[PDB]
Amino acid sequence: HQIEKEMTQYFGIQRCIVVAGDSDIQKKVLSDFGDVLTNTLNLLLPNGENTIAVMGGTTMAMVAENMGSLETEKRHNLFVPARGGIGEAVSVQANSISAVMANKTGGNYRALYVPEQLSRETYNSLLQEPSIQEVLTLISHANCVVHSIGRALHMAARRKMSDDEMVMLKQKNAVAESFGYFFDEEGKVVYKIPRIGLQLKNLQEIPYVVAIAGGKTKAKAIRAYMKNAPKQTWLITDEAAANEILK
Repeated sequence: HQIEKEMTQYFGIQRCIVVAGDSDIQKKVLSDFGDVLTNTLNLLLPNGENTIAVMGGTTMAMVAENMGSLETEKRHNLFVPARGGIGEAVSVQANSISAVMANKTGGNYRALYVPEQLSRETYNSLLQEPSIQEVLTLISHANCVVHSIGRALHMAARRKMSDDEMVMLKQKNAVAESFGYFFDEEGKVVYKIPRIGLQLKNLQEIPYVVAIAGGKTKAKAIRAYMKNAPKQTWLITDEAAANEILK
């Protein structure tokens, strides 16, 4: 509680949940993040039709695998990726996280059928597809977003970004990534990839925003991204990250 209070005040956000342990060294912590996200969305998501836009990555893949039921007679949740064209592998791409979350929670998903790596030709063509437009529109009306925060250079390498981009990110001292934006330690956006889906500016208007990121290794990235995160953000993290941030 005390540490959670200190974290919320440090960032000026709504709520921080600090899970026992260190997700760098303890696999159960990521499973615990699943439990916590389930409880958090059960509390936050109203009855009716909700659209939850999600990012991928290793944290989110594990969170998704460890979710519990959210669907009811009166509450129907749809999961969609927050972005296309991110460059992840299938095991951790946002489409995959959406499908798993839908399965584990009793909800539904709609994949955005945009390759994770794609060409200008493919992009223009897909934008004229009513099916693609339909999913982009669903994403634009999301009332919930769930994401992790990446360590910038690690993300750039994993996503097989171009040599020029990697070198550019190093020299602009990129620290954090989120939604395909890269942030330096001052919280400044130093680079962004071409956008397919959510705009950073529009996060501010989404009622339910949940960032999930843990481990001492992520303390710097968490600090850099959270500087300009929407004030309504709930941060799910662990003791290892919190202790490092608050030292």
